[PDB]
Amino acid sequence: GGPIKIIDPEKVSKEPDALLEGFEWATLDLTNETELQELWDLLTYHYVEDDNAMFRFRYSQSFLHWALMSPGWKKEWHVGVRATKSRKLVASICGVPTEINVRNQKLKVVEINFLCIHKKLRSKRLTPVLIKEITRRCYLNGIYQAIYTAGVVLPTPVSSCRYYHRPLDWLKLYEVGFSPLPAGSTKARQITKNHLPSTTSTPGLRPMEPKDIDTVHDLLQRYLSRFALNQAFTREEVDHWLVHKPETVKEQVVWAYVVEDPETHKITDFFSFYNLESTVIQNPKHDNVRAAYLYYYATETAFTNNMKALKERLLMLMNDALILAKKAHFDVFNALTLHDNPLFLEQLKFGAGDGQLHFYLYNYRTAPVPGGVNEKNLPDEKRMGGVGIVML
Ligand SMILES: CCCCCCCCCCCCCC(=O)SCCNC(=O)CCNC(=O)[C@H](O)C(C)(C)COP(=O)(O)OP(=O)(O)OC[C@H]1O[C@@H](n2cnc3c(N)ncnc32)[C@H](O)[C@@H]1OP(=O)(O)O
Ligand SMILES: Cc1ncccc1COc1c(Cl)cc(-c2ccnc(N3CCNCC3)c2)cc1Cl
Repeated sequence: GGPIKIIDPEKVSKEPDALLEGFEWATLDLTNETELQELWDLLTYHYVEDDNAMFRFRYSQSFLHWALMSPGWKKEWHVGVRATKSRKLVASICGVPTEINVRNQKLKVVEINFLCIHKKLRSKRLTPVLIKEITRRCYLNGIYQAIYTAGVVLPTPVSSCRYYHRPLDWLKLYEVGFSPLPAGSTKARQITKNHLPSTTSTPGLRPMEPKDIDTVHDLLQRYLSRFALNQAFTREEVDHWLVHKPETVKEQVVWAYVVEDPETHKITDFFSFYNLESTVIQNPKHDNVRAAYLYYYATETAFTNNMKALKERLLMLMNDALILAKKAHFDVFNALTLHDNPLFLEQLKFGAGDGQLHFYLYNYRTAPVPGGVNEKNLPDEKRMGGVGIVML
């Protein structure tokens, strides 16, 4: 396990490659609100859909601000293509820097995201061109490896994880065609199945505060060390990725909650989730699915390696996260089979999803890592330990 090739810094081109006639390269400045608007305009109509063209991801402008201007960010890695005459933004590809651990080798990488071509420009082989240009921009800045996820199979996947969905407002989900009504059942019976308590159960549960950063940083790092592939968080990354700033962010995107032990007052667990809507492409009575996605978490209980005790602790914590998300008006709680999630998905009534996320490394070779599923693509507790990075 190691890099595939060494990039010769002396030979990185200062000029980008040629584009389709009528189009030109443009760095995006997402500090300019009109440019953030442009990116949002493009993703809102042209980003990731299911196969039935029912749903499209609808990242908010707030989410994009948050996802793309994280610690160590560079505008140079926010790449646009525009039409030369009208100036219209027609494609994008983006990165932000982070460090990852790949089987206890630490690597400086770009996370690549928000690859997007306007529907009218599809099937013209612009993707490889986008990919080559961001690669060039990264090489110039001293970064030679990447990580990304996609829902399509490409060469040499590192892992593969299945999406799971816990209805919070079952009837909303049923009405937009997201959740089916099985079959021998009724609306009343699905609502009953999905009922949650009105209050949380874990003692000392409260929202995270800025004062919690150093302890959450420590516990998260220890927790994530238990996975072959994981994100190697810095303290700035804990602040950015976990601690909502209501002063400065009007439309909250991240929620995080800690458990302050009632006896010792040390934080013993935490969990977090983020706000990511999908647009309901063509439905009478609703227009959006308001999803919360489980993000990072950690529990002291993990380090006993009592798998029994770990499941019990995660059942309570995750049910609390469901309750908190319902309380914040989310329709669905979404999670993948990564981390230790196969311990709690099926019992907390998450339904298996159609979507799958495939994980890839650029210019780094490593053995595959388990992604929390077996050969039937069902959660498996003996197939965890592999993926400990959640990309947005
Ligand atoms: C050191 C630093 C390096 C940094 C770079 C690391 C690599 C990063 C790589 C990317 C990380 C992205 C992470 C995310 O953001 S994943 C999300 C991607 N976005 C969407 O799904 C939004 C909706 N779709 C679109 O906007 C377009 O359909 C896209 C742009 C996806 C393809 O446009 P189009 O449909 O018009 O295709 P084409 O004719 O231009 O080109 C076809 C070629 O493109 C290859 N392809 C298709 N889909 C993907 C895909 N998701 N990852 C990598 N490659 C992909 C494809 O196999 C074919 O290759 P080949 O037939 O020649 O083999
Ligand atoms: C509810 C919904 N909203 C928008 C699109 C698709 C769906 C249905 O369930 C999913 C979900 Cl939630 C996600 C995906 C998916 C698959 C592969 N890549 C992605 N993206 C690229 C990586 N970031 C997440 C978006 C999404 C695919 C499906 Cl089928």
